[PDB]
Amino acid sequence: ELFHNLCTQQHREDYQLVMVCDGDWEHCYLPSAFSQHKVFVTPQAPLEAIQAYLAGHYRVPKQTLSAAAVFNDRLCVGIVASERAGVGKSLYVKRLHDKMKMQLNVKNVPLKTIRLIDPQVDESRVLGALLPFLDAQYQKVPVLFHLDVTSSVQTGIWVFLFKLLILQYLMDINGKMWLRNPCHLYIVEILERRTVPQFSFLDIFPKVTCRPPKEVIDMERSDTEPGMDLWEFCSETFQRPYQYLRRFNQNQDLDTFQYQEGSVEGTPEECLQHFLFHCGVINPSWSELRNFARFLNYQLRDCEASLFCNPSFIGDTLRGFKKFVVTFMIFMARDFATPSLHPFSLRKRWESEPHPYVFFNDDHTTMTFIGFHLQPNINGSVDAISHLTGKVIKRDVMTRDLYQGLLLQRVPFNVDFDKLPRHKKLERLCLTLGIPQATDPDKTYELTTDNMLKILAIEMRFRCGIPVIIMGETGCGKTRLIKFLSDLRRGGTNADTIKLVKVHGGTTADMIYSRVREAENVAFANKDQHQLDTILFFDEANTTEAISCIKEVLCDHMVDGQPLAEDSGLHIIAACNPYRKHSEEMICRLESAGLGYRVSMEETADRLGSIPLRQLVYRVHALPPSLIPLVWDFGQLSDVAEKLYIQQIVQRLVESISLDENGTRVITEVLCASQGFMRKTEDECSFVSLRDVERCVKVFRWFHEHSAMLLAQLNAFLSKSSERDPVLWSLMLAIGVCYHASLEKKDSYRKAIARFFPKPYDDSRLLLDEITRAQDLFLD
Ligand SMILES: Nc1ncnc2c1ncn2[C@@H]1O[C@H](COP(=O)(O)OP(=O)(O)OP(=O)(O)O)[C@@H](O)[C@H]1O
Ligand SMILES: [Mg+2]
Repeated sequence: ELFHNLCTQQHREDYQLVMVCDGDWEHCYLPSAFSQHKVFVTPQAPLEAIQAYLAGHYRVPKQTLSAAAVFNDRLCVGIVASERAGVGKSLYVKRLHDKMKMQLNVKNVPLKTIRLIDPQVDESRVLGALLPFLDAQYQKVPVLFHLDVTSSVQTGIWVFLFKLLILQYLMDINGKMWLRNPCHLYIVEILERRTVPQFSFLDIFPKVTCRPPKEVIDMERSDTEPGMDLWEFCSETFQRPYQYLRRFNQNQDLDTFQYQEGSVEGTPEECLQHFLFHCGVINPSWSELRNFARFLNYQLRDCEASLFCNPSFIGDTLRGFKKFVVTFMIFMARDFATPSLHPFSLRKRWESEPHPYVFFNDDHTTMTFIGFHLQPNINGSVDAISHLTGKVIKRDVMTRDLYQGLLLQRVPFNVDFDKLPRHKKLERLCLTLGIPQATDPDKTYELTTDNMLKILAIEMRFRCGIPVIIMGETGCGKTRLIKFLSDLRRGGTNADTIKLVKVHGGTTADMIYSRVREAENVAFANKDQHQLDTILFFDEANTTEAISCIKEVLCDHMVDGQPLAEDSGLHIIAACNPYRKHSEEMICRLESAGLGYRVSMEETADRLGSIPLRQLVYRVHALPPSLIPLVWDFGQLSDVAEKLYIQQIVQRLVESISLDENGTRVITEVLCASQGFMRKTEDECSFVSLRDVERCVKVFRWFHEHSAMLLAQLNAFLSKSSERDPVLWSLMLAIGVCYHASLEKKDSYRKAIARFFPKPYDDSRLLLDEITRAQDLFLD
């Protein structure tokens, strides 16, 4: 309407106007109105021409003091891209900032970092973050803007980059406006979202492609295809493992070798070759390789500080100790470095692999051996065997001379932590962790070898600096283990050494940032007062898209672009729920419930790509690909452990209400049978946890409390239509509420459960009868 009206009025009679539409949607209003005007010579340019055009426009003149000076050829815009995660995009921007601080002679060169976490790009948040810089001091001073477009972003990215980088502008509801100044550099950190034409939109831009180690060796210098950073290669993390490995592979004697601080040897290429050979991953990222290096460095450092490697002090009975240490630790790293996950490419199990751990205790005089035993063979060599089955885990980890020597040193080989007493377990565990006192915080937490190994894994990751991301079902033991460890390290002190955040779909980035900053203050306080490390724990973190913020906290070690303060003692753990899909029968039952769903699986926008989330047992969003190599399974809750927790709950009830042992037995057996049946019945129940047993016990307790009145009213009601144990009766009604009602195959459940009930109540019919009578009484 307005176009036609203006054309009727005194206007530009040579106006140049263009409209552009998506052919699939072209049937709509504005393309329809001008269909006659449809232009059939669609303008196009080859990618190289657009590249040269934008590169010319981005090029900052030499006279202009610009952050661009560091970038390729004074381009005030750059894209840093990777086909996968953790290959040096943020590192590249860091080094760019540093080089800018070196070159530009400026007292301060601001870095602004912006995280785009929302699936649909929020340009108003970007504008809000940039507006502080509208001040004039910045208009003639270099500033670097780093915009990280996390994996969480799915839509709005190309439009946003077009407007900001090309149109040089952003604008909001109120009317305040951002102008992209050429004196400032813009770098976009993005993962190449390859799925679409012969060229990706990002290619139009000055791009840096950061490459992984294997691509760095194979393909290779340039600033648009960086290799191994020299500060990292010259860092202790790479150099100690590199020097040790360099000697190891050549079969040199390490009996004398000791890494001298600040030393640097070899070349980036040889270091990468050795790391990739031993790493265990075929095409690792740089993060996986640093985690490998960081682990091997920490443990080799502790070995160097130990007495078994001190100036001899033991003669030569320990010849080959460092050779053994390097071999074993390269094997041990397999658990910490290697991924455990391989639309639903995200799954594996904990019991699938051994966890042979060796630790150097903070006393620098003892070692801890867990998860494996040493067995001598006829060939004079010593092998690593599974402590459970005795099967060989790794052959020739050491020679028999070193085994006998280490025995003479009282090193605790072949220890069976499952047969040890409680306090001996606590002593070994605390010594390994570096705790002086075996202050047992929970006698019901069973310190089995597996749980101790889990604790020690979390500990090593805390020590070296590998992020801790654990995957497990609800009630598999994560929160109790973390609590146990926090309490053990606390040692009775009155301190808040652990903060637990229960993450939900509504957990926003600002909530995570605030929680982390609060935990950081709390940790500074705790370390000052009590000298205790602090844990922050995110449970159900994948449940939110703000999980990308959690990635920043775990991997990037930052908070909304601001860095985390080391010297805090704050450790972060994240627990992610698993990625499972409901069975097809179960999805049928769900789609058939009532009038069915309001939206079909096709029309949904709530999905994990191909999968609607309602078809997932857990509403979980996709993991940032950087966290994928780090997630390790906590393990499934064993039948023995389930029964033990049920027994603990029923006994807690016994003390609360003074039941007998017969009722305890029956309640335990019926709760176990109920959980078993619901687990087997994958067509009606996909989710089973101990929270359901707590709920059923709560209901049982409620029925037991009221049982006097309910049984009186029941006898009266039934007399109107002219004996019972309160415990078995309340159990039956609790079972009714928790399991029997939601079910469709109620009869099979009652048949299974009845067998555990004492006579004469061991009948499915009596069970249904009592449930019916109680329902009637409640209607009456
Ligand atoms: N030469 C190297 N190149 C890249 N990363 C390296 C190198 N040497 C060590 N690293 C480690 O790899 C990690 C790379 O993290 P970085 O912030 O670059 O990841 P990223 O490129 O942001 O990936 P994503 O955005 O997917 O997390 C750093 O923590 C760094 O310590
Ligand atoms: Mg990054």
